Amino acid sequence: KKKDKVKKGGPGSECAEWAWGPCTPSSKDCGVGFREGTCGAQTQRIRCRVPCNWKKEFG
Repeated sequence: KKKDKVKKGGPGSECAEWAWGPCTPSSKDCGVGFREGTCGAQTQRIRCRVPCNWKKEFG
């Protein structure tokens, strides 16, 4: 019962700038969505809400 839930599971905050890639709906397509990247000698993900832009504009 462990699908590597990368969504939520730990905070970890450091290097405001930090090469922070955009978020990603590890599960649905928005709801929860953590970005992911590197700062200096660390690296990891952090959640971020997502406006369900699966289509970025349905029409």
